[PDB]
Amino acid sequence: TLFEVVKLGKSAMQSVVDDWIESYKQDRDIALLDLINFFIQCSGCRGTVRIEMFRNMQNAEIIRKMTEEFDEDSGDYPLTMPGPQWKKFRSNFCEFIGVLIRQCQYSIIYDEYMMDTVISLLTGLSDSQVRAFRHTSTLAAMKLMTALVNVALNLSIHQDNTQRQYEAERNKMIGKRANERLELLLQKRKELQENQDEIENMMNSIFKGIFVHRYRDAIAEIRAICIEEIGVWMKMYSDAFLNDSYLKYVGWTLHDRQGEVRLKCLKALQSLYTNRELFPKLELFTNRFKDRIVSMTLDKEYDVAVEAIRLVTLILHGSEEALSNEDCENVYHLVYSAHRPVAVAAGEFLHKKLFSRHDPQAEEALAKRRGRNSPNGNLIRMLVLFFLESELHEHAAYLVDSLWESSQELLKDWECMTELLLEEPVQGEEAMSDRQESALIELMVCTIRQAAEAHPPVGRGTGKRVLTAKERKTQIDDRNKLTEHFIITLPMLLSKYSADAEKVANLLQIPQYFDLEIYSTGRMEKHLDALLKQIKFVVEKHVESDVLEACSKTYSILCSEEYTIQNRVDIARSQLIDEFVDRFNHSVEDLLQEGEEADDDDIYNVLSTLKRLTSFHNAHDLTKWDLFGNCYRLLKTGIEHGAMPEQIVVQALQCSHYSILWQLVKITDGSPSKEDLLVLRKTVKSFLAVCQQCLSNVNTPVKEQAFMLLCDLLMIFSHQLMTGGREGLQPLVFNPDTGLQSELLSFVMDHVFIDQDEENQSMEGDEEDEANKIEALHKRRNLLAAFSKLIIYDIVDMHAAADIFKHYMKYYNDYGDIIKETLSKTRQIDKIQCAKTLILSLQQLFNELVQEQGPNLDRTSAHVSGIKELARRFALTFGLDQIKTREAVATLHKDGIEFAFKYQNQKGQEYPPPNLAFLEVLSEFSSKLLRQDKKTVHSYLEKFLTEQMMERREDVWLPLISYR
Amino acid sequence: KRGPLAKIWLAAHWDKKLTKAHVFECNLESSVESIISPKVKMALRTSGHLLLGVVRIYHRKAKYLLADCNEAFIKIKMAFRPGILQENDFGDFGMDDREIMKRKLIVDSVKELDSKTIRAQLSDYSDIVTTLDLAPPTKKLMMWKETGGVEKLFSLPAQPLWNNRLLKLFTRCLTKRTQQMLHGLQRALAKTGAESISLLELCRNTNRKQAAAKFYSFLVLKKQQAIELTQEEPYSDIIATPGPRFHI
Repeated sequence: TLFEVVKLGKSAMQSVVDDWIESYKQDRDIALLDLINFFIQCSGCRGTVRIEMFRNMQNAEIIRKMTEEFDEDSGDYPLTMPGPQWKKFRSNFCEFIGVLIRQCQYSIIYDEYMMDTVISLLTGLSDSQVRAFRHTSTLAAMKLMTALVNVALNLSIHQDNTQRQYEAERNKMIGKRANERLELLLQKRKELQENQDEIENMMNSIFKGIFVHRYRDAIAEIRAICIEEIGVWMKMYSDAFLNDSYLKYVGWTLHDRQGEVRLKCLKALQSLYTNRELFPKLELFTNRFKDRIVSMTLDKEYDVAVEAIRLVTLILHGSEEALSNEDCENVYHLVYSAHRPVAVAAGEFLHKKLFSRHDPQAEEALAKRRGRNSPNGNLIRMLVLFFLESELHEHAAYLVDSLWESSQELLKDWECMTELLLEEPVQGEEAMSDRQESALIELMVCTIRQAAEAHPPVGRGTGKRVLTAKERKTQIDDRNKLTEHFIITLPMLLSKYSADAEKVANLLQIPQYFDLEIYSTGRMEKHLDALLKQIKFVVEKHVESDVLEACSKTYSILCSEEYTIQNRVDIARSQLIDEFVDRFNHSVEDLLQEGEEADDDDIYNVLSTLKRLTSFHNAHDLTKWDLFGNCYRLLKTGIEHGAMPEQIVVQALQCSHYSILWQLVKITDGSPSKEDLLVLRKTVKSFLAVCQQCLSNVNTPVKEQAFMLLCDLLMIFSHQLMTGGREGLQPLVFNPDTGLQSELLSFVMDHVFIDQDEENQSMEGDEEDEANKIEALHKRRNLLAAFSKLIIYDIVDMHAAADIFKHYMKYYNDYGDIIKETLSKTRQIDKIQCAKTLILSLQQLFNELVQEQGPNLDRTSAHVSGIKELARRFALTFGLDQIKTREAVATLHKDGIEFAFKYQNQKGQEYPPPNLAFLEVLSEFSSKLLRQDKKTVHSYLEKFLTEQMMERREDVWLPLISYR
Repeated sequence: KRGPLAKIWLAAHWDKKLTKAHVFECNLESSVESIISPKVKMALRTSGHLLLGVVRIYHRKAKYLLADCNEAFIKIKMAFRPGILQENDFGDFGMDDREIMKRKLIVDSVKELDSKTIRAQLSDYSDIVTTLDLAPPTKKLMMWKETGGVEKLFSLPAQPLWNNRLLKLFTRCLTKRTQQMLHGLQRALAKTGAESISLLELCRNTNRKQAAAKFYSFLVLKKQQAIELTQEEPYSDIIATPGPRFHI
């Protein structure tokens, strides 16, 4: 029971190896029988070899008999059964072969007895048609010959030692005992020579009998295992295996059609590089198969791509010859891979390759920094140039993430490119180009944001991140050093780049990652205030919405009341908003009157000031300066006149909404009054009238903004306002208007559910520019999402959302996610009414079909097929999933039956029902999901039918037949 | 180790692990003495050790209270009025200690591919090749992708809400040899019956050692008051006659 002893938890593998050695010394036949029985029961054959049947009759008929006597209960074999107990079985099996053959290498392995039978049986079973026998025999003989390779290595070392001692004696001819030692060494050398010849004989026998047959085998895993292990051997025994005689098989196997075999080929090739260099035949094969290696860089499997990139890195360690510049740019594009390990491997290769200004990839004192503020400048320089040439990305986020861990020491040396950006270093280089300036600033944005937060961006995200102590302490002192460095650098950074809008927008994302109590410890609030005045100059010099958003977000980050500086920053915030209030009042009180003219200058001043006010009012409570009077006067004169720019109205509407929501903030504070409550409700009602007028206004972005503002107003006054333990907010609650609901539905249908260019309510996007179709599609998805969010929270009538549910196939790619989620949520809110509106959606589509085609309805057309497919996916959306499972199905069936006989035919004939093809739609909802309620639904169905309708069975009433 | 009396065990026996925290307030002395007064199975020496513990801790409270009074003394007294070869051995002579010494089994009709498939693999291998999964070039592609999804988009406002407080408002809407000699004399008397036993007669045919043993035997029998021995002149044979405890 050596199979069971090795399998079922062997305490010491060398112990049973020595037991087999002792039994072999006792009697060769019984130990050979035990080893053969072990191998056969390792093959999955439950037959047991006996003494006479092993001794007398040959191995091929043994193989035939055990094929007949396999005695299976399943097709599985011990190399593929689930895991644990069998995994450690396989490991024990391999270790038993290795230790058993390697331990006998001194005296037992030259008896010329066991290996003949073992080789014959294993070769025959590797030529056997049974996959189990082939796999098990290949593994057994494969570990056998691996052990024989180790024995050959030991014999070669012994030959080297005895040759050295023979030459050492041949130096010294003095001594008769020395001559006797020389003759003993010669006899030992001859014994080792004949032992080596025998080992070579069994080596060649096993090789030409097994490996040549089984690397052409139809099983991928046998070839993969063979190639991986042959690379292991050629890594460890390069004396005889490092030649083309074994590399021809590797070259032939590199073109395998299976990913795992090629993975093992790349592992073998890396084993030729790891960890020793250099060999000429290795570089010859590298230059021979550079094209195949770069082919595997773009393989389907991510693992094969990673191994190919690592082999390329190994070649760069060893050769620097075979790789071409186009291959280099291919890997530079692989830096932008979606899969993070591939990108990180490519970035590590890039760091190894293109960074040799003063680092020779060698020892220090000239490699990291030469004690000056200059050596690392050129590394920064081809970072900038690489970002310039990499036109596959406007941002170096993926590039920096790939180059993060490989260049950790280089990416924290922010002071170096800081002097190479602002203060004109002593290197005598050219002027820092504006495109290069923006590229370097984008690189800094990426590097410091990855310095603060360590999570990779979206697509590279994992969510299974754990922070070690080293990680968190590196994060903290990294935060400290960036804080103290950049509170110094940002003042003259802004002073150099005040007028550059995009550079300011990029630079003001870092202060989200600044520990503000360090200012209290560092006493650098004065530099904070200098940067506040500098960004005040930017704000008063820039009118861009994006930079105002960035500034407002930066202020909100530094408006952290948990830090002492909140008063000091609130000084500057109040000062700047007070300036903007004064400027807004001065400009508005002259713009609202007609006068002369109003010209473009006053329009520009009003628009810029209101942009700034709206932007800084989004993130900050500024209702102490009640400018809703000016904004509402501007909105009402926009209503009355209508001849003035769009953006001013957009800014006024958004600023008024911001004021309203900031007032809404300070009523849930536990102190609600009533006079200001009614005042706020009246202002909200006026804002609702203005928003309805703007929705009726001809301008379509104004229509969308009015729609989303109305969405915000309705969710503010939604039914879930009463959830959070509120009592006095009940007067504030305002119900939707049915005409307003119809206007909203009409707007949504005219401006959302469009997938063609015929409507012309969606901007073109044909040219692959910043004005692509994707922006319009995502904006329409956002508007539909806001509308559905109003729908699902008991605010607006969801019979209007039935018309949204009906568009699930015409807009599957565009809005199928939104329609499916809305249907699921409305099912979770009220499944009965959800099913009623679902069958209403089907009725609406069917009535559109009635309008388009008439009462014949074209029952075999694509429209009916699409409606029936929609019915199928709706029926599988139901079932036993929520409460009132079949009651909703019964209600849907009753509604469908009512609709199928809703209209009666005037001519030809009275009993044929119009809208009969809806029974085909309902037949998908009947199917076989239910069984007991089918009788009740049929009883409801037969109320509208007659016996004359029962008896007729033709093409017109085929929907009725299919439903019944 | 464990117990309300464990601290007293430490005080009695270890006394080093005690700290000021236990000394000040851990137990009331008057409480623990009345705890220990009526206890059953109390061995004498363990009671002595518990007395050690209580005496030690009581005196330690007295020392610490004395201390407390001392820093009280310091705090009450304050007030504020604005108004070469020197030392060695003679050589190393003092220091010179010296050193000393149908079938369902798997049957494969073909097990090896022909050379035609091998040559086709060598000539063409473009059927198992892809190109790349390019990352999106622009930042707006990220802020649409990570907002891409109805599980997120239905739980976030259409407009970005830069204040988390506004996000709270949004989510608010989410739901024995002496006897031998005696008997030997009993038969020795009955042979003659002359009530006079001769010492020399018994040792007529014996050596010195057994004669001395017999003499000491007569001595010890006289000691047990069982027999009366008479001898008058300084040197004669001893006459033994039955005494009170002769046992006949």
